[PDB]
Amino acid sequence: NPEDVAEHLQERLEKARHLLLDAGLPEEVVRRATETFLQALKDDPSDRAVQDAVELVVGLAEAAGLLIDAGIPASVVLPLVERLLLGLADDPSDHRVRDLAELVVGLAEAAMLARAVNIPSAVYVPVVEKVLRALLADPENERARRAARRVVELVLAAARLLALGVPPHAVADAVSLTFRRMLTDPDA
Amino acid sequence: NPEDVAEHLQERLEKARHLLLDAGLPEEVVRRATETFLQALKDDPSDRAVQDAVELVVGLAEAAGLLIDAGIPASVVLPLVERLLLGLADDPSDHRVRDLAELVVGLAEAAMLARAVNIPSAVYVPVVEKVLRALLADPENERARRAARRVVELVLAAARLLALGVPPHAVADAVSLTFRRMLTDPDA
Amino acid sequence: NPEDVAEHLQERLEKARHLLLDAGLPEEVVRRATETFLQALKDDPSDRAVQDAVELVVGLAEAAGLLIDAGIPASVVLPLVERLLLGLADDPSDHRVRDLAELVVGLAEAAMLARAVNIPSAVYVPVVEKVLRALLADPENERARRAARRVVELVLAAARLLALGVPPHAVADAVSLTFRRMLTDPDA
Amino acid sequence: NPEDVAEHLQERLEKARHLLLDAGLPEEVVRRATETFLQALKDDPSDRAVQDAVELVVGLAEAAGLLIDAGIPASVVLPLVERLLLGLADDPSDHRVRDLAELVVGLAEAAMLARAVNIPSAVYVPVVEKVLRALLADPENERARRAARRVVELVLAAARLLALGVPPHAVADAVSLTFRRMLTDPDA
Amino acid sequence: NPEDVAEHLQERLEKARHLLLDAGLPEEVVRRATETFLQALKDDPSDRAVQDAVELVVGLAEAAGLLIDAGIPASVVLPLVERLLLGLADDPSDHRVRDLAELVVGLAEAAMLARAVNIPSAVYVPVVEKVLRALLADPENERARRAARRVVELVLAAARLLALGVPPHAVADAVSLTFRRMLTDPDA
Amino acid sequence: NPEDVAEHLQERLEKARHLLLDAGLPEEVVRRATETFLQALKDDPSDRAVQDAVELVVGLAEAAGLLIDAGIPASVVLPLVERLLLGLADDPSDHRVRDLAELVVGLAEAAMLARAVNIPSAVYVPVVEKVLRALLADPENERARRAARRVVELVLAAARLLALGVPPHAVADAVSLTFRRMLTDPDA
Ligand SMILES: [Zn+2]
Ligand SMILES: [Zn+2]
Ligand SMILES: [Zn+2]
Ligand SMILES: [Zn+2]
Ligand SMILES: [Zn+2]
Ligand SMILES: [Zn+2]
Ligand SMILES: [Zn+2]
Ligand SMILES: [Zn+2]
Ligand SMILES: [Zn+2]
Ligand SMILES: [Zn+2]
Ligand SMILES: [Zn+2]
Ligand SMILES: [Zn+2]
Repeated sequence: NPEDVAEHLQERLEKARHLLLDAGLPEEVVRRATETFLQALKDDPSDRAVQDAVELVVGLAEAAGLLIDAGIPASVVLPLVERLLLGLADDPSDHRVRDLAELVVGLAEAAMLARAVNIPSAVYVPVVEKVLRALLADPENERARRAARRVVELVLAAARLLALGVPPHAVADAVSLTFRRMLTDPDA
Repeated sequence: NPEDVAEHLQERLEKARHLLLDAGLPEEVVRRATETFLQALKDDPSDRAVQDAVELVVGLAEAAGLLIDAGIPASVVLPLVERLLLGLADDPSDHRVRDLAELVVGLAEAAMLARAVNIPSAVYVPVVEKVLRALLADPENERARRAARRVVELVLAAARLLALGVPPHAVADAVSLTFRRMLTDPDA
Repeated sequence: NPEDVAEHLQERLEKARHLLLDAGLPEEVVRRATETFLQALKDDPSDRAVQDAVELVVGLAEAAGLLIDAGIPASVVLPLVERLLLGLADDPSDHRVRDLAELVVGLAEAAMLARAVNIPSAVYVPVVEKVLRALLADPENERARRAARRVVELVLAAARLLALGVPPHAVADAVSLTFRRMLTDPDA
Repeated sequence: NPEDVAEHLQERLEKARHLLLDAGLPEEVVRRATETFLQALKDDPSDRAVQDAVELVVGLAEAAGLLIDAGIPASVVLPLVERLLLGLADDPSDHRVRDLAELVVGLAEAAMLARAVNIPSAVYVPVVEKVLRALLADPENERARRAARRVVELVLAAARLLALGVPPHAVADAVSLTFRRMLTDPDA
Repeated sequence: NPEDVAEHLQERLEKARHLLLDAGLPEEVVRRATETFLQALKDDPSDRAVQDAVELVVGLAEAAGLLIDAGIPASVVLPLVERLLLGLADDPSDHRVRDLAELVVGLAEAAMLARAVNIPSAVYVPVVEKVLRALLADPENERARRAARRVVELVLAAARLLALGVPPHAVADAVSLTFRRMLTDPDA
Repeated sequence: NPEDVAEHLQERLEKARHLLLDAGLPEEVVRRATETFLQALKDDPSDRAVQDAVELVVGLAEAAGLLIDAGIPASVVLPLVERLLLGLADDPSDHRVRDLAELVVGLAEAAMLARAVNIPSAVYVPVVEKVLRALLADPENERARRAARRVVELVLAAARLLALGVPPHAVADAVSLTFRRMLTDPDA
């Protein structure tokens, strides 16, 4: 129910504020964004756009911590998460900002799944770092968005290869070669 | 349960709309097809044909994005996906249309798996482009369907070679040679 | 778990029925065999012989399509698959019938892998055609079974040569010479 | 309601005292912490920090038992839980102590979920043992906290792989390889 | 209120006597235990130990019926419940006896919840049978108590995996694998 | 993981039993060896010697079939495989028996690769027949072991010549001459 989802999203928003504060974001930005989203939920709980924006905010709060723990420096994750949070707070129905937020959440999920499929950190951390740096440079750059989507597709293809019956070692070797090639060649 | 599957398919159908809207398809066609399928699910949730058609529609929605990201131009993917969507909307139990939709989804999956196997893009993108152009020319052409099925079988054979113990580099070399020959000669 | 494997096998059996109908088998034979196997699974899910027979049936359903797409005429594949399906349906624990079914599945897998190894179709399709014709002539002929097993071993030896470090072109040339000689001389 | 939550937390605190006594902690420490927290709840039921501290105390009481049952020796779990209990009792609003308690509760949950995922005990018990030993050595060590968070993320990624459609056996194999590498190298 | 709890426990004790008589326990033992507990409640209603013992007795009365219906033979449940009832009647404040009674009640609840999460009976009934046989052999055996606690934790981890978003089929498959391994290997 | 390897080796041992029964070995010997090895795996899964012996047994099970298909009579292969199986079953850590089993598996692999290299059967079958007859005569004869190792090295040198760039026909001619010389003179 829209009111029930609103209450659950307020709880998850408090948790997201805690996670963002622990990650390293400034207190003022987190406070402003969380207050704006909480007020938006309180005034119109039935609003779908606010609910989707809050879901994306919680996803980003988790993703920032996952990406910082993975190895990507906090000098490229924190500014990107700050800009995404501000953009979501301003216009909760700005399509490009939501697309970028889901791109970052998918990148964090792919980075956490590449470890599970036993891909070394030294081959996949550089690629995610490059993609995040390119996204931080110009948010509207289509090539960086394509690269992020291709990294997610590579991790999903590794999962599909595992499902097909290939031993985990062969899958890890092949996808590590693919990541090494993607480090230099864009269309690889 | 048929009603539970209907609800899950409604959610996946909404997600498939966005992705189709994101890909570049016209808004009117996507709206028409999605509304028709949602109404079909709502009236008769237990209908198996509608459920299979919705599954194929979601698969095509993901496949269009994967194929466009791979490198195949949107001038050959979008018309084909539009035709398949319209055919599925009209008759959700037209066997040839479902076969073609499954062929396109399998081609997208094969193109995504060829990257994980570390096959260069310049040798497999032309082959998928040619196959999709032949399919767009005449949907009932048996040679194009056979070529698509053979591409999928080649990717699966590369996976089987990886499982047999061949190093990934040798597998990539052999399958790249096979793709190069398939570019020129049909039965290659 | 035997019941879980049984349920998965019913799903794969429906898929196998679809594939066999697509291949060109008569509807009546496919319906009879599939209903018999489904009933056998439902009555005694824990039965190992029924599960093995259903696995062989799914393998044969895939193998028929692979062999028809490869180039072998449907006048030698469809009768053989029909006879194997009927034999499996009658006695799911007839050792010779299961051996022949695994021989056909292995022949299809070898034909699929010879393309990845980059062996031309014109050298390996005639040999598989001859082996399948000999098998269709007399199922109990030991020479035809030996020839099928030797074709599978030749493709596996090509994979082993690829693994040893021989370049793919040299492997293709040597195994093509071997296939050319196997066309004429039996112990080649 | 704050008073209702206070009553429920008093009941759970009695249960947690029983669990801690059964685990092997000294009677005096458990008694001291429990009476301090009960008095804090009684004087100011509406206090949020006391409620969060009591929730963490109950979580730790269950976590100690789960970790001891899993195989981790009581010589590394009991001192850590004792220190965490004393720290929570002293300052119920010390951010680092709550973070460490949440890390230990998450480690216990990950250890209990790795068994359900069907991960062998000999590959994950050593890693949790090493992480807990590092945490007991220096509580403020960031590397140990990062390692605990990475173990939790690995278990969650295994769950995500199960949700994607990979068979449980392949998931177990891949995540077991990841655990084996994490045993030796820190960023694995 | 202690007197109100005493009255409610007298009613539940009559119900528990009915359930124990239905299960198959001898009339004399049930009569003796119920009369002793009823007299203890009547003389000192405010006594906490008697109330806890009566609660455990009602739990055991339900647990015996649940375990017998589950499939575990009455030759291993009835002697264990008889010994537990006699021990509770003799000293209602014997810590080990209450711990064993709670272990049996938790085992019954785990066996009841394993069916809800769709785990086949043939994989979990043998494990509970083995645990109960080991407990009947030597009540003070720590390995059997650890095994019972681990079975309860496995069912709770299955519930947590359901809560995380894994489909019920994958959860059932993974926990069934875990149960099959627990059948042989004690630390599985 | 040792338990995972034990389970995989149990499955491969069942497959090896099937292959050995198909080859022509007596049922009693195959059953005895297989049950002994299965029990050894079950009691101590972590044992390395048992795992190596099971791997050698599977290799021998495949090698017997390959050698019989190649043309070598079953009167010299089946007794040798029987003796090797019994020796491995008795002491799974007897160095000489493992060396002889590895020699036979290598001879089968060399005979399989000599066909791919396109060496006629009439020049290499007699040499393998003579080597296997000498090995069956006296297992500890060093000359027969040296001859088997030299056959394997000749096939590997043919593969190396193919890798160097020599045309396959010249390689086949040179190695056929070498095999003809080896037929008569021992150090040829
Ligand atoms: Zn709610
Ligand atoms: Zn549902
Ligand atoms: Zn979008
Ligand atoms: Zn299942
Ligand atoms: Zn079809
Ligand atoms: Zn209440
Ligand atoms: Zn914190
Ligand atoms: Zn009352
Ligand atoms: Zn009754
Ligand atoms: Zn206790
Ligand atoms: Zn495994
Ligand atoms: Zn057989």
